[PDB]
Amino acid sequence: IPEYVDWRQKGAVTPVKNQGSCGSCWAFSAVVTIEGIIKIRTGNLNQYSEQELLDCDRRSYGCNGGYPWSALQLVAQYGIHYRNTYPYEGVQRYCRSREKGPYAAKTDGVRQVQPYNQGALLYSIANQPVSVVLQAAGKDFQLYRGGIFVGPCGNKVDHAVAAVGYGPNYILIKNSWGTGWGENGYIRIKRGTGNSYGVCGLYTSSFYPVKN
Ligand SMILES: COC[C@@H](O)[C@H](CC(C)C)NC(=O)[C@H](CC(C)C)NC(=O)OCc1ccccc1
Repeated sequence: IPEYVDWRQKGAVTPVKNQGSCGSCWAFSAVVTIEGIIKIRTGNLNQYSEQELLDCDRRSYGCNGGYPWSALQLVAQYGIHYRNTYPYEGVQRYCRSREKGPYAAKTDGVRQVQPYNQGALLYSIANQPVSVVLQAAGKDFQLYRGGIFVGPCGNKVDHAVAAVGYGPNYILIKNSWGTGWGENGYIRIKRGTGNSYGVCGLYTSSFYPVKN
């Protein structure tokens, strides 16, 4: 695998979304990977529906956090709709899936990256973006604003986000707090500190969609 990886220059990642009061992170996380895997496969980049997972995942908790591996499972059974087709309201409203017609895309599977292992997490990122979790409950993360983030932060992972790249001493992360946070909505969390947990918890749970 290469030294550097930045999915954005491969035309495989879309503009930074904001999630608002909703604990929709999981959806926003799972969607970045789907958008990426498909462009990687097909050749076209299209925004997908976070609101769709948020409303149709029976195993998550709507605006009260959820499990990106279940939402990612959701898009494996049925599929996902374009973003304009089923736009983001930011409140959980009933499952308007079928009532919208035929899904925009569907994936072959979901998967787990061996946890607490910064190496597996790099093999994977070098194929397509991946769902990753961390800790943002802290003032430092909330107040981040550029440069390589090192902390301080615990390992009490809450927030869900996506990894769209890496370099020698950082893992490029796409977060959903707008473009007026971090590096235009992005954050470069440092890697290679030996910590088996990863900075802020970055290696506690990682999943990605399979697409033949
Ligand atoms: C008041 O914060 C308490 C928290 O725990 C929760 C986090 C939860 C998602 C785990 N809230 C936040 O992090 C807030 C609010 C929004 C943007 C999510 N984020 C935030 O303030 O960062 C965005 C920001 C951007 C530019 C200037 C100042 C702040």
